[PDB]
Formats: sequence, structure tokens, C-alpha cells
Amino acid sequence: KQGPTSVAYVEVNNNSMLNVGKYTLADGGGNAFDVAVIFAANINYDTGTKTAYLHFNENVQRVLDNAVTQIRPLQQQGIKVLLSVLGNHQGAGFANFPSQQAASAFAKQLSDAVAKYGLDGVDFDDDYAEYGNNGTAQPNDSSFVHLVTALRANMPDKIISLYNIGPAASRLSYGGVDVSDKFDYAWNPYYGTWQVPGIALPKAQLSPAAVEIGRTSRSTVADLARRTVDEGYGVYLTYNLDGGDRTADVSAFTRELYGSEAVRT
Repeated sequence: KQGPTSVAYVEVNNNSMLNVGKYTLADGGGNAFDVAVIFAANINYDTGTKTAYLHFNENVQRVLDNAVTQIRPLQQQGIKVLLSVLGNHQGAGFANFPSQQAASAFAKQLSDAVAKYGLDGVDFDDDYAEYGNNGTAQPNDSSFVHLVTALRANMPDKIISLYNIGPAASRLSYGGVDVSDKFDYAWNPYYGTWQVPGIALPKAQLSPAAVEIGRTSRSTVADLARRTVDEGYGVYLTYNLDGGDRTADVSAFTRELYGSEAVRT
């Protein structure tokens, strides 16, 4: 196969991670999706100890517990599985850790979870942190740099991506350390639009295109996939892959990115 890296987010509250592996190319049998993102674990905040901590809801916990049936088969077929981490309305976000020491401890929780569940990496979606809640601080400009540096050092051979949104997303430099190059990819969160991420990564690692499989018109899925290839960008983002038969929607972009329609098992 040859073309941009395709990513699929799955809201595990309602959908199965396995749907991502159901799609292959008619010509070649290659994967229609290269990366699968578990959406999403959380950054919670313990008001008592004034410490943020990683949290998994019932659904997230459940698929993680069942890695052998939910994640593992996706990986055997060559799809990389990432755990997305999102804000949870508790004031703590990726941009307000009080110190390097504090961000590092959270980064360790991340790498420990990735190691413990055999994941390929982590995705950051600094949304819903609702900074300030529970007496927390607003975003500062070293928190994220400290979090990313520590994580990258914890799992140097794995994936770390950025969902381009929120405070964290524009706090990539501090004290001479720009953490842009510690990200493997970065992509646009706005479905049905082309918005190039600001992060300092080469075209090969960015996805200005964003689509919601099923919602975005197949004509826009296609125009976005086409511009991706035309402009030379190396990543393409699909959000909310569900269990319906989305063969036509996947083919919309696979024909332009890879030159083959998709088949679904």
C-alpha cells in the first residue's frame, strides 16, 4: 500500500474497537486504517491531595481489560492502537501541572498503562479539562512541555500524538525546549474541514483534514482526501467509526489516498 497514514478514533462508550480492522483495500488487502485511537481515558483531579491522575471509565476499563479480544487482534493485523487521554470536567488538564515533578508522575501513569495493556501509544485531547474547577490553576506554559518530555522519555519507541485543540495544544515550547518533535502525528479536530495544525511538524506527520465517518458527506470525505494527497500531507483523520456498514464512506477517501476502494468483513 502507498499513501497517507489513516487514523480512526472510536468512541468506546458506544462502539467496538474491532470495527477499525473490518476495513481493507480491495486491491492489495492493505488496512484502510493504520492507527486506531481508543477514545478516551481521562485526566481526573483529586481535590484532596491536589493531584491529577489517570482514569478509565467503565467502557475504557472494559476494552483495556479485554485487550486480547479488543486490541490485540487489531494489532496482529498491523494496526497501531493508541489510548486517547481527555479532560473530564475536574479542573485538571494537560496544561496546568504545577511542576515538572507533577507532570512526570502523570506521564508515568500513562506509560505504565500503555505498557500494562500492550498499547502502541497515547493521544492527547486537551478538551473538557474545564481549568479552574475545584480550585485549580489556569494553564501555565511549562506543564505540557514537562508532560510530553517525560512521556517520550518513558516510552521512546512508541507513539504519542496530539489532537489539535485546547490550551495544551498551543503550549509546546518552554525554556528552550520545543516538544513538537516528540510527537509522531498531530491532526485537525474539526470534522469536514481542512485546518492545518500549528504544531511544528513536517507535512508527513500532520493531518489538516478531519472527517466524521457517517456524518460528513462522502463528497467532502473525498475532496479532503484528495487535497491531502495533492498538498502532500501524510496523515488523514477519521472520527467516530461505528458498527454500521461504512464501506462507501471509507472508499470515499481510500480511493484518493491509496487508489483502491475498501471492503468490509
